[PDB]
Amino acid sequence: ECGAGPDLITDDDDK
Amino acid sequence: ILGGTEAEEGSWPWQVSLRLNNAHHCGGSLINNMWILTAAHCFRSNSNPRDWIATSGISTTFPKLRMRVRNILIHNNYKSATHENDIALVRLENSVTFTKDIHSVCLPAATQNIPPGSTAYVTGWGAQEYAGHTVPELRQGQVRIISNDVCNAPHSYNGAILSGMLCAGVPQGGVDACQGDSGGPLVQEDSRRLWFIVGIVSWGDQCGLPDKPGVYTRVTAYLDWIRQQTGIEF
Ligand SMILES: [Mg+2]
Repeated sequence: ECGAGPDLITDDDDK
Repeated sequence: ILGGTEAEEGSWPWQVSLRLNNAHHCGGSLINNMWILTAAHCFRSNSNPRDWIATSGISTTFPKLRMRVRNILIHNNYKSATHENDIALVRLENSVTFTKDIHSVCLPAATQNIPPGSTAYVTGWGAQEYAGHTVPELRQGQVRIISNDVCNAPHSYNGAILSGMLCAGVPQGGVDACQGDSGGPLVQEDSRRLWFIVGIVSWGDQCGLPDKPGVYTRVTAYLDWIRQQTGIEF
């Protein structure tokens, strides 16, 4: 019902 | 948005432009088919629902959908001088029929995992430099959460960041919300690829300065308020 979003990720590990 | 890129149509299905007297003024996010979550500051000069229109589409010049507004609710303890409780709700006249390209963001759980340093997206039609002009097409920026304690460093906000706020920016500076982005979302997704609104664009000292991250309303702090005003959980 909510929250479907883009083909993007919020990865935290990239330097 | 400073240091961002133009968003693709459909990327941010919850993002709306809130237009005051037929000009983009603020961002907001659909949290269900009749309610938009935004900033109280948006309404400091005009809180007349009849003077506001919400639009969907990446362009404020040629929006895809225009939506009449029925009511505007401001947090009863909004204090503009300290920016405390900068949160508002906009009720649409008509329920939106949701599609791939227009639908709601999820509200965070009270215990939502939002760790210091975690990446997030902020979106809006705000300026690309402090106090500059709005942009016609939606932009996006990837930032990191900056803990309140770090944000409150003496060379940063020195205690002005309160518990219902959060900060975000990038290590080198230069990526941030800016004037005209107020009310728009700061979002993170979970392991099931569900996107949650963790922050609402609020304020900052200029834009994109490394020692002065952008300041957001912390959505988790207002879940009860949102539920009381709208019925929505989550
Ligand atoms: Mg993430």
